[PDB]
Amino acid sequence: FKSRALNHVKK
Amino acid sequence: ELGTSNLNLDARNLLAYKQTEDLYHQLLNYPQEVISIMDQTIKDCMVSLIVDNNLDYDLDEIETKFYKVRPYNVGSCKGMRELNPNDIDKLINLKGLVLRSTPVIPDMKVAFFKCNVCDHTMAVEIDRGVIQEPARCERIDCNEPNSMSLIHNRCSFADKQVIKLQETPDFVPDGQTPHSISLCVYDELVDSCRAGDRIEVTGTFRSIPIRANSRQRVLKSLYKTYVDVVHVK
Amino acid sequence: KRRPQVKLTAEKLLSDKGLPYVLKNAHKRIRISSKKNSYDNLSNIIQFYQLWAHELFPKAKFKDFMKICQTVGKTDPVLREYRVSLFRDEMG
Amino acid sequence: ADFSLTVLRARIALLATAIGGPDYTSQIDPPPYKLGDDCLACLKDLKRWFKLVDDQQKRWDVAMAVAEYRILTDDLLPILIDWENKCSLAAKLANKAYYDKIALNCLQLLVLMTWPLIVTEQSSSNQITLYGELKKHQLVYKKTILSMESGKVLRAAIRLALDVIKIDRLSRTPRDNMVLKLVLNFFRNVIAIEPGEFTINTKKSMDTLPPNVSMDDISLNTVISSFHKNKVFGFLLTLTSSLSKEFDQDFINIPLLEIMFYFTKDVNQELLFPRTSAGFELSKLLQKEHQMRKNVIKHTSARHSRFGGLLSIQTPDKTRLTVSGSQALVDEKIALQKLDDSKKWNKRIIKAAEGLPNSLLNSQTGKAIFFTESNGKHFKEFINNFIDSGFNILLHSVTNYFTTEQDRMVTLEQVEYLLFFAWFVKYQLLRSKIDNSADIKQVSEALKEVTFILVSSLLRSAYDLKNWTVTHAGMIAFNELLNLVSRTKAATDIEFIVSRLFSDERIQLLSNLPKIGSKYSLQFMKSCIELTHSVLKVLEQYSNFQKVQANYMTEPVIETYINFLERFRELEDDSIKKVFSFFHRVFVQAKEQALLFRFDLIILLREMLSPDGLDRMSRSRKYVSQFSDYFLARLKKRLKKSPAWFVGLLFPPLHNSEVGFYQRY
DNA sequence: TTAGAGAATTGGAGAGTGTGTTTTTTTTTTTTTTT
DNA sequence: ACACACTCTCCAATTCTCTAA
Ligand SMILES: [Zn+2]
Repeated sequence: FKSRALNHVKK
Repeated sequence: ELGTSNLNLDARNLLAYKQTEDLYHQLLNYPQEVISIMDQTIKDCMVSLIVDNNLDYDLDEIETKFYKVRPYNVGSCKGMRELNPNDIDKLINLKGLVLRSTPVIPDMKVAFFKCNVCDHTMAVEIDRGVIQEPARCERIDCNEPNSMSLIHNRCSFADKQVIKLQETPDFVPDGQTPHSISLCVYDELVDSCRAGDRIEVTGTFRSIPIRANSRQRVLKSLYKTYVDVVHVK
Repeated sequence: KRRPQVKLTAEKLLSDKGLPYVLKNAHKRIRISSKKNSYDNLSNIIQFYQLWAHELFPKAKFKDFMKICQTVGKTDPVLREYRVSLFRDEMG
Repeated sequence: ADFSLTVLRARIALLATAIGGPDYTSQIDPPPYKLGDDCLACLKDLKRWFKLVDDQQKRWDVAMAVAEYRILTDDLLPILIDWENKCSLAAKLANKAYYDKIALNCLQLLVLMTWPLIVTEQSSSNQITLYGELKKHQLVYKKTILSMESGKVLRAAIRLALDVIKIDRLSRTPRDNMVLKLVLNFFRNVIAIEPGEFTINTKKSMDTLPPNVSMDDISLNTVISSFHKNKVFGFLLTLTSSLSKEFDQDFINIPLLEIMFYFTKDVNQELLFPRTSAGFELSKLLQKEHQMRKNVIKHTSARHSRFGGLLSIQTPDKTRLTVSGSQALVDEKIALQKLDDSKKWNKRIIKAAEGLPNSLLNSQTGKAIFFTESNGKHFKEFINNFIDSGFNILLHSVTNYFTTEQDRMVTLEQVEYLLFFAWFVKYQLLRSKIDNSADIKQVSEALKEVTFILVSSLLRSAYDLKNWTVTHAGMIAFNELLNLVSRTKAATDIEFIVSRLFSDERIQLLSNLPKIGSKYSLQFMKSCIELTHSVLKVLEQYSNFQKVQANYMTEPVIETYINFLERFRELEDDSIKKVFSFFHRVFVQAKEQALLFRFDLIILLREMLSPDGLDRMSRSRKYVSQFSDYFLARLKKRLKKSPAWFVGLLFPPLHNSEVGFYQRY
């Protein structure tokens, strides 16, 4: 499955 | 030196000085552009006085303020029933008696957006009544669609009020009853006038469409009309 | 089929409407002065290039015009032939 | 099946009561817990449920069951804390073995449940399903363990260690040494558990703290206070410092590396040195806020949003455009900008690192973490005593391990080593920059030849295999070594070390490195810049130089510099000083003027120099305006001497032999 | 070192589908029948 | 039937990779 983290999330 | 922001101007002085004899006509025919030009002239002149005469006053304070011209004594007064569709967007002068005033209405001027995921924020300018919402969040690493959202109580607003003006009995036709017209007024002039007051005004005579229903963009063929005042006496 | 997309291409640049206009006029268009600030003169240079870019190909934002130009500028041999022709004219 | 699943859950629940319970004779409202029987078998079978079943089936279901029945919070902590407090009172006075057996086996489960979590394309679909939820439950674990009696379970774990400190190494059996590994393996987890990372399946393009958890429960600030009261820092300090004397180095010194990584991570050193104060700086910040407000006001119309007229602008060749709004009537700069801003398209865009916990490598570190005063001074004391006591002896051991084991490494151990080196060397340099009581000799093990080879070899191997995260960390470590060298040269063998550091092979590598940076994330390019600044400055003070500098100057380096410079709204005051230092080097000294006559530089200087961007009084404007003045003077001269450059300014320079030489000069 | 041939990833054009719409006072001026 | 909101689908524009001169 194409699992992916929100690597860019840093607020 | 009094710390104040508005300048009166009776238009006859434009006819006395030779270089502005034609500007007088252009004012009546193109008020929205000409008045804006006058505003940005006055503010620059105020800055020039303190920097040329090298005075102690804070330049930042003067840069922060808004300055506005208010023209008056423009010409002959016009009968309320005799305004015609060839007068739209020209300057007008009216005499009458005040019936009632609605309470102050908040009018939006700047919108405030915040990103739901990364908490980036943007302030946006309102013109022509339409909010120019961004397509995607503008932070480089968070370039995502539908990602921004509006925050109502962090926007910026301004005061609007509507005044109901009635025809003076001196002009009414034989065997008839007086009519009335509605005036839109903003900022400084908002709470100036009470029921039973007798006044003379100056403002652009405007017209706008109205919708057939609140669901769709369908407009009616008849247009609403009103006056947008810039001075009261 | 759907309508094919419209793009910037070297043919537009090599057209008479294109790049020759800049070389025909740039000497007369821009003017620097020591009598005005860096920011002043710097702003001045971009005016002509912006209006010319709009007149050439109004699709896109100015930056995108420059960065688009890089690709075709590096790749197309005919455009490069024209450019070496310019610098040969100065070698003449 | 679901029923087999719930049968195991029920089996676990029954085991979650066979364990024991408090006493309802007690009239002590409440008493502590009280002990069951078969409980050895109970603990052992739970251990089997993890190892013999869940691991063999790769599930995490068993952990979900124990979390359902709250085993950690409910039994394990009071069993341990009662053992500890009983033995504490007995020590105050100054079958019992069975009690101690229970103490050991409860701790081993605490290590197992709080062990940190890894997800790959080889993890089971079961684990991938359960990842997000078990994260929540481990967050609960961290909060609880730090909270009970103000954290008193942590005294039990070190008392267990103290039994095995006790008697001579010459006696200490392999089973015995596992306790001393186990205890330290516990504290690593308690520091490592932190708020979740959101993850989803990329099928369609469209917080995780549970209701009982908050940030102040979970912050690194809390962990400092908790360890200090419960007497941990003395244990890590004594244990690391006497490490050279015959504690078998092999069992301790990697776990003991991971601790130091796991709470140096997320500190900027400047936050530990100061360089009503809070209120004063807050007031100053409000002045900055007022300036931003002023900037918005300068673009705001006086009269309302429906008063607005209409504007027409006529070009050469008598063609006309239309724009709306009242400020456009007077400001052509705004009208020109507003005209282009309406247009819809943007070109779509391209994008380096995964598999490891948040750190300097993939986060913007211009964002501190925040300390009580007692915490600030206690943390400063801990790492200061660590540096003055432990650092050389630790690095010497861990490095002369890894030279014998480099082939077998895994990505994490590489990224740990390179970000433990970096932190401590930098912090010491800063501390002795500040004050004379500190000295540089304390960190001097980094320079000796073996470690220099090893950092080099890591960077080499990482670059060749195109592993970009290790390459990034190795870049950071190799930066600091060079920085430390310039310090020591400003005071014998160090020149020998330089000459070996700047063999031709390495110059090929260190020259190569900024060129590829253009594609990658904003930190990568920043690492490249700072390393380049240091690398050239050392070789300037070597006195070769002209060969080396010409090696650096070409189009693909300049491309990186501009691509980085245009994101200046996000960057520091200091980094822009570094970029313009380099442009001064390219433009004035080397006299390679032809590189910078390219249009997207000319746009940039307007944005940044305008009333838009860089502040009217920041030190940056001194450098920028002093640069642009000279730029435009030389550009004027060039354009009038040879008018072909008007069409030159759009494009890259032209690499033909016969015309190109005259073109560049 | 350039460039050109082949493969993979993404955008949005535009075609399609389903949907919603017409439509008991309480206070105040005036006429009328009732005591 | 007439503006809208929302879903689905195909096709080509784009960038990335490999090979040889
Ligand atoms: Zn965002």
